[PDB]
Amino acid sequence: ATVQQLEGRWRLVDSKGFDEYMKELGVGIALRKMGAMAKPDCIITCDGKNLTIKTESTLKTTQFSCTLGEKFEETTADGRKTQTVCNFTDGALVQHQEWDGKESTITRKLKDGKLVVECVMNNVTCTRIYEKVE
Ligand SMILES: [Cl-]
Ligand SMILES: [N+]
Repeated sequence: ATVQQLEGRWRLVDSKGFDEYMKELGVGIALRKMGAMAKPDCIITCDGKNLTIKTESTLKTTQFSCTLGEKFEETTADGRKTQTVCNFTDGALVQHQEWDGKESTITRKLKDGKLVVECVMNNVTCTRIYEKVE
């Protein structure tokens, strides 16, 4: 219902589809193996319309900040530089990425006290579930 409801440190507890989604992105084997193996934490913080999402692991550490509704240049973990925009719509944070004629979307929602992250590119989907670290 509100973006602030997504705030906190979250730890990955389940993943489905992520290897296939990275293959759709064209990520090479070194990076795909590290994504299959890392169990990162996701730390979400917000202040009004400003949002930061940090991903932390020994295998993988990255962060971006944005303002809801404002396009910005995002450097992704696999090294794309995308034009991204985040919006909070219908109780989910929606992150839309565009680069080189391609698009992908990541949604983040709270369900049963867990953070549910879904990604899609060209109908190839991933679903990752995180629980709060507290
Ligand atoms: Cl839903
Ligand atoms: N999977």
